This record gives sequence, C-alpha cells and structure tokens, in this order.
Amino acid sequence: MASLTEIEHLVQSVCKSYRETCQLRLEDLLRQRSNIFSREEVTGYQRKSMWEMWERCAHHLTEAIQYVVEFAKRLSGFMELCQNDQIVLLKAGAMEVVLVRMCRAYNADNRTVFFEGKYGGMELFRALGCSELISSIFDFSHSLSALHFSEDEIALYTALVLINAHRPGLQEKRKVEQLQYNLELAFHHHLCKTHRQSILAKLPPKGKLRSLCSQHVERLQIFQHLHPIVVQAAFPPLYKELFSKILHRLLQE
Ligand SMILES: C[C@@](O)(CS(C)(=O)=O)C(=O)N[C@@H]1CC[C@@]2(S(=O)(=O)c3ccc(F)cc3)c3ccc(C(F)(C(F)(F)F)C(F)(F)F)nc3CC[C@@H]12
Repeated sequence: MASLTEIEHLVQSVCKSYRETCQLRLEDLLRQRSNIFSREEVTGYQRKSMWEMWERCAHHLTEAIQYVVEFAKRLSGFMELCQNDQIVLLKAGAMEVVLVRMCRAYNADNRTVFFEGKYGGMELFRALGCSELISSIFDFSHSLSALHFSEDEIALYTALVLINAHRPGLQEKRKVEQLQYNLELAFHHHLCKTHRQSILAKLPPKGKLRSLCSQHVERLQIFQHLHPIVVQAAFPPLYKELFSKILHRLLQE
C-alpha cells in the first residue's frame, strides 16, 4: 500500500516542510562565505570564559532545535503519533538533525562554519574545553560535504534521521515503522529518479551520529558537575529537557 504517485507526493511534501523550517536560506549562507572572522576576533572567542561559551553555544543549539521541532510537526504522520512517541523521536533525533543540517553552513574549502554572522574554523570553539568533540563535529561535516547534497536530499535524509522505529521507548513501534518505510521509499525513489543512488553507500554509518550525541551528553555532564548553578540559571530550559514540559508546549500549536 502506497503507489508511485503517492511516493512522489511524499517527496514534495517533505521538501516543502524542510524549506519552510530552515533556519537560514542556502543562498544566504553561500553569499556570506567571504565574511570570515579575523585572527583578532578568533582570539576574543578563545579568551571567553568556558561557562560563557557553553551558554552561548547551548542557546544556539536550542534555537536550531526549535526549527527541527517545526520540521517534525510538518512531517506527515508525526502529529498523528502519540505524544510519548513524538517526544521519544525528538529527544533522540533533534541533535542528529541539527548535526546534518549544519553541513549547509560548512565550507569545506577552508574548513569553516557559519557562526554568529561570520565563518570560523575549529579554533573558534577552544574555550569549550572539548577538542575531541569539536573535531568529531567538524569531521562529520567535512564527510557530509563530500556528498554534495541537494536541498531535497537533506530534506529526505533528515526526515529519516528523525522517523526511526528503532528508538527505545516507542509505544506504537509499528506505526513509526510504516512512516519510516514510506520515507525510505520516497528517499530511494528520489535518488533513483535523479541518478543519485551512488550516495547510499557513502552515507555515514548510523553509529557515527550516535557517537557524536553521546560525546555531547558526556561533555555536558562534565560541565554541569563543575558549574551546576550556571546550567540551572543560564542554560535554556528546552536544552536541559533534551540533554541534561517545553517540548509539550511546542508540540501543541
Ligand atoms: C550553522 C549554524 O551555526 C546555525 S546558522 C545557519 O549560522 O544560523 C548551526 O546550525 N549551528 C549548530 C547549532 C549550534 C551549534 S554551533 O554553531 O554553536 C557549533 C558549530 C560547530 C561546533 F564544532 C561547535 C558549535 C552547536 C552548539 C553547541 C554544540 C555542543 F554540542 C558542542 F559541540 F559545542 F559541544 C554543545 F555541547 F556546546 F552544546 N554543538 C553545536 C553543533 C551544531 C551547531
């Protein structure tokens, strides 16, 4: 059950939802590639206190996750699913969706990312005190950039990152399995029709996204043990909910 014309309709529906929930447009990000942070500006970021850079980054991650919630709410089938399943899917997939979406603002020619109005390399995030996590994020982006994704490909791949029937805690597993299968078909059909099936082999292993997320959660536990009042007083509520309700409020609109 689901004919070719229904699969093609799902492709365009997913692409539209992705376009409408993008933080910034792709052309805006490309037109800013020459706006790079100077050595002085880079030094200023490195000289910020660890707690200040953590709070700035947790706020940026929170803002980006808010767009993933909107993308999920526009995805066919997501709002039909029970509240427990919606939250399980968003808690496990939101960081992963943001990590994949970040490749649009990543310039492989100089290994820089769009951050606070300009492009900057890994060295910009030195005050965080997590070089191994920063390296992993930059390597993941570099390896995604080698695939040269079109916007339609990121829309379909990120819908699949989110709609995963294997996430622990799902009460209606089969209902998510059908949704995932329809999106798998829509993604593969789009790759077939556009002569892009060669990327399937070169996509990152599902364990790579899982490793980046566990590194993020473990480094946050290190930060919170040393600065518990900072996390309580200045970290965004949605960020503590997901990584340390708000999600219920966002899902009811
Ligand atoms: C492109 C855009 O910048 C948005 S835009 C288009 O410019 O508006 C974006 O999508 N950003 C994403 C949302 C915020 C950001 S970031 O810019 O602050 C950034 C980027 C690369 C890094 F190596 C570290 C941080 C971020 C913030 C905090 C963390 C941490 F897990 C970290 F990895 F840093 F540890 C943590 F723990 F701090 F939360 N990780 C990330 C990785 C994803 C990006």
